[PDB]
Amino acid sequence: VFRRFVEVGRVAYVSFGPHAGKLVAIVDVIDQNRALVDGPCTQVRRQAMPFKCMQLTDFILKFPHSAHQKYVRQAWQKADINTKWAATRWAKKIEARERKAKMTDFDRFKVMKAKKMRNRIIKNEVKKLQKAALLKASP
Amino acid sequence: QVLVLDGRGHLLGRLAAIVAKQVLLGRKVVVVRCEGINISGNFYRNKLKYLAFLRKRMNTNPSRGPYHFRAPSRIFWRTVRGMLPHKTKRGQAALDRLKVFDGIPPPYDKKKRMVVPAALKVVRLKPTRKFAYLGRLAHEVGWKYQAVTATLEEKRKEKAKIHYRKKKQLMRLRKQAEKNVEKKIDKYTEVLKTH
Amino acid sequence: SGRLWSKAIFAGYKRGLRNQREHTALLKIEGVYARDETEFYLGKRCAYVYKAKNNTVTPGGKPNKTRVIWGKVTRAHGNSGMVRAKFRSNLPAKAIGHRIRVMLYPSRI
Amino acid sequence: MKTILSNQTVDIPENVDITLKGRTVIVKGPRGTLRRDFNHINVELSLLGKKKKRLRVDKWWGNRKELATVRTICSHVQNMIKGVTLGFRYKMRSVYAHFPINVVIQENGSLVEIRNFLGEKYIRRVRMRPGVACSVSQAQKDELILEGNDIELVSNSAALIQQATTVKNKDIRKFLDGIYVSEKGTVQQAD
RNA sequence: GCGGGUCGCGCCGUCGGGCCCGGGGGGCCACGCGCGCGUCCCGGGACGGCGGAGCGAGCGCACGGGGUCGGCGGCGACGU
RNA sequence: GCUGCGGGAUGAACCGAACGCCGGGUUAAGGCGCCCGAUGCCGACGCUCAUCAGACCCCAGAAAAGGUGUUGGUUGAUAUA
RNA sequence: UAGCGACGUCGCUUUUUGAUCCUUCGAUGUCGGCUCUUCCUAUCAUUGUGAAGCAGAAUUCGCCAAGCGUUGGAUUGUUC
RNA sequence: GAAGCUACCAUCUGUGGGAUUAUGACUGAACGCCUCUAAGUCAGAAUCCCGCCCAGGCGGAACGAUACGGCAGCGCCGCGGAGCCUCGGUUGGCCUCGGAUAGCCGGUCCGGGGUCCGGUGCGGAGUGCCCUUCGUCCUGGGAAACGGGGCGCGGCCGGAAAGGCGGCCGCCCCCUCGCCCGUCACGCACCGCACGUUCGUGGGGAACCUGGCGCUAAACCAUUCGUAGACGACCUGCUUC
Ligand SMILES: [Mg+2]
Ligand SMILES: [Mg+2]
Ligand SMILES: [Mg+2]
Ligand SMILES: [Mg+2]
Ligand SMILES: [Mg+2]
Ligand SMILES: [Mg+2]
Ligand SMILES: [Mg+2]
Ligand SMILES: [Mg+2]
Ligand SMILES: [Mg+2]
Ligand SMILES: [Mg+2]
Ligand SMILES: [Mg+2]
Ligand SMILES: [Mg+2]
Ligand SMILES: [Mg+2]
Ligand SMILES: [Mg+2]
Ligand SMILES: [Mg+2]
Repeated sequence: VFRRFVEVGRVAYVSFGPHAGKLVAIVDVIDQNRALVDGPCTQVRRQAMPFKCMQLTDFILKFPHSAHQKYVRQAWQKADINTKWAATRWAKKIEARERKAKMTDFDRFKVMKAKKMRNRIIKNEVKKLQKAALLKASP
Repeated sequence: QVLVLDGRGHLLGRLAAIVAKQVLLGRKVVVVRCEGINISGNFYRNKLKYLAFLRKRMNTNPSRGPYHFRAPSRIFWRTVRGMLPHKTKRGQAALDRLKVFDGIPPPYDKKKRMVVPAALKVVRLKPTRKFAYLGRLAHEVGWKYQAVTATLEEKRKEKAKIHYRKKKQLMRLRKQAEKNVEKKIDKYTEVLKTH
Repeated sequence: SGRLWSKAIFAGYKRGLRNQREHTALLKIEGVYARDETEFYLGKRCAYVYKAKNNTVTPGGKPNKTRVIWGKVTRAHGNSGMVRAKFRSNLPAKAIGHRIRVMLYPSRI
Repeated sequence: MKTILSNQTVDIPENVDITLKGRTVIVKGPRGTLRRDFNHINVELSLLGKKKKRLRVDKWWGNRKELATVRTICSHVQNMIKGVTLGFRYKMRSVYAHFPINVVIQENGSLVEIRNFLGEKYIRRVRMRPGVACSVSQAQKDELILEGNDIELVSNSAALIQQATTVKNKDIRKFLDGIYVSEKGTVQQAD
């Protein structure tokens, strides 16, 4: 319980606002509502964004208190947030939502025919497995 | 078509606002589990306001005049009456479209219940503020049917457990089928185009 | 085979608090719930389908009991994504809480 | 003023064990077990120490009344630990007037029956709580011992006794009679 | 020594004089070569008039042009 | 008075604004939980728990006084002697 | 400061009286009594309580509280 | 002075549960102590609500009888044909309880504990499934031993708060193109146009001809009665033993 919390040196997602879908990193908390965030390599500029505007993640960084953009970038490239962030399921969820937004009609036709084929095979296998379960439980 | 709404953990005014707005458009909405609709404030204040509402009555003839329902479904139906234009054949037709129930009826046992996030206690209220239960208020004043409704509610909860165990067993079986092989050829299309 | 029209619900007339203006009608169209979402539907054409016991019909094969007052989308309305529409004949006011088809022609796809 | 975290520290001895499935606290020791619910307060209850048993009661931002509330959890946890290690014993001397009071127990120490009650003929019956026992003390005149595990249950039973013995419709400065709480302590002493 | 006016020198400033006398890419609704009529300047540029000198003419068309037309196209009967 | 219209639920005097018949756009006074058109903005800051909460000039109710109920603020006084 | 409270001061009520004339002059029948129904509390008693200069009894001051009671008569046309 | 009305002028009866106000408390911080309170617990009354008692809603149940006669008339199942009225949608979702300072899933051990996952939820309503299938024929790859609809039969009741579809077993007239990938040729290609495709074998009302199974009444008036009555209304009798 309470595995995550804001911290000097924590990367955080941004859901709402003008920098949506862009990771920031908390430098210091100003007063209860807003934190001075910074982006070394995620194309977002050093500013102050609200906590309800951002979204907390799990990865931490070793930032000194109120360090430069240079030291933020060095700790970012030491921690390797980009490849390790691509290699998780959460970015795959966001990428799948973006691909559903970037579907087309021919892609939906292919998804629907593959959907029909997979659901027919799944229905036949569920029928076969419940038949085998009844045949196992009958003695 | 039909909008079967939960009442467990909702607020009276918020749920009445959303139901009274969505019933004028034509979507036939039914609020089920009306005894669990929470009301903000203190419970002594809520029963004091309801006692004042009972005190409001015509002195020359109490029958011809103010009617004061004690069942919580009819409390919510009066709450939606006081918001719809019920003296005209728009709000009158909307109240004809609206159905309300205490407990859960047997068709609504089978049909899936919706939950409105905009009317929830947790979303709208601070968690260190007091609250009340409309079924508790109704049992305290007038509505003598808590012991029957709670018994039938426990019965349908047992029915829901004995259905959910079978549903979870079938879900484990179909995920064993998905764990099995020779389905990935379509998954090469699907994972690229949003598995 | 298949529905080609989007679903919209006739909500009311253009009105203040006391008086109404029956020349412009309001449509709560499904899916749109935002000012930025009621942009694609600018220029669509609407149709209110109703019934009568006499016979004034389209040339679509056979005569039936179907009558339609035609019209089209004028502009947007509110932050909730409501659609104003001026029909060719004004609304019968029985259509409150009922459905008006929004067909996907002349818009800019 | 929206104060950042307040944490209360509880040491738990090796005689007893604590278990939490949430905000429910279950403390089991030598003298039975005792469990309570802290559902309506929303204060984090964490524990640490491999056979060291360090409980922490932590609350974030909150308000001033809620920073007042966070110490109440620590104090009731201390009360539950004392009740499960030692127990609670309330000794009530019957401060009696011209008419004495005949106190007996009926249902194995769960039904206190009071008689002669300042000359009032009405025999009085007080049913106690499930989890508290009653006795008449030895080597002492008209002392009533209430023994239990939960301080709220034992002290509510003592409050029911001292409010059932109440002078009515009189000057209660005169007629100083009733069963009042004389001593508050534990069952197992010297600890 | 502190103030008011003026004169003389230097430093600037996509400043102003179509800035000029003479030298070592872009834009301009800016044009009769023969030679000779006066003003200004250093054989050449501006102006009124004549020495050159607007020489030949409205031919067709598009007009973001004195408040739109199609030299655009469909569809239905004995009870609408 | 001699004066409609939009708000103030309802109104002679209030606030905008004055009236030939209409279409389009915009706005004032006012409002955007439902009646009842409009915040269904992933609105911002802080205060308030009221067993008689509070809710918009005229306007349809209230004082002197008191509160270790909470939130700021001023003047001071103690404390490793 | 149990109960009181001067000198001063802040409020509530229309159960008295006063002030105005806003409606009513082609009429709103003007006192009291009898009978009858409902409501309020600023509580006389009853139910549950707190405080006294409350020993008991009997009283006084307050709170939640209008559910139920709140007479028979001589006098006066009486309200009183 | 009978019957009947009537008298506190005769006689009988008038009934208990809950949440709580005032108040007194418990634990306990704020504020090392204290405290009835700030979150929580207790006792608590002619107050309040319900019980009991009255009339029962444009409120709903369960059950009986449902039209003889000599032609009749009327119900249930499955039928084909025509025609009048009324108004709305153009797939349906067959379901865990509960929390939000916490919760979901999988799983050895004795409903619980340990362990392993995922978690701005993907065992997700920013979702899942028959699904965008216009249809037919030939010819092949993958999947498929349940076949796939039922005028189908028989058993089980799943479910009682307002229930009618779903599941299993044994056969039946049959179907191995019930679905995705490829080849082939056609069906109105109605030549630019709308209300088109839907749960519809839509709701109820009056009749027309055919198959099977059946049904053979009850109110109201009249008359009588008094336990009732202004008139209506209410309770009653009517067999040939
Ligand atoms: Mg006394
Ligand atoms: Mg005049
Ligand atoms: Mg004038
Ligand atoms: Mg107005
Ligand atoms: Mg007003
Ligand atoms: Mg206009
Ligand atoms: Mg609106
Ligand atoms: Mg007034
Ligand atoms: Mg103050
Ligand atoms: Mg006057
Ligand atoms: Mg007068
Ligand atoms: Mg008269
Ligand atoms: Mg009169
Ligand atoms: Mg009374
Ligand atoms: Mg109290």
